[PDB]
Amino acid sequence: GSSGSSGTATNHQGLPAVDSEILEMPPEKADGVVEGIDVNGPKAQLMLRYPDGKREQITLPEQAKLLALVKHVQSKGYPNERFELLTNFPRRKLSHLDYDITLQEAGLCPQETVFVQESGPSSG
Repeated sequence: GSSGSSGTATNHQGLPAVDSEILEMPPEKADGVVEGIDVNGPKAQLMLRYPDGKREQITLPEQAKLLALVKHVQSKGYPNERFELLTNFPRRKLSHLDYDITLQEAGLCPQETVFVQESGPSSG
């Protein structure tokens, strides 16, 4: 038979610190241009697909400047400078090309799937 044990210790300290709660009245805004008035003819159906997991389909003109679609996703909650718009196939990053072009040039006609992706530091 056998047995035994023991132990001990002690301590005590503390000190107050600072902190911040109230913010310095942060800014806030949300608004842009205004488009509409559809035109007579074939429209390009674009399927906006957000990364969050949600999606949204819209209809724009084939003559509509890519920017138009870009602005859409822009007002939706995705700045180009930040996020980049892609297609279904072939994989095309709606940007390099240009915006002054047409939904067609960008290659989003007639119907194409526009996916929203996160862009690095300015393109990359």
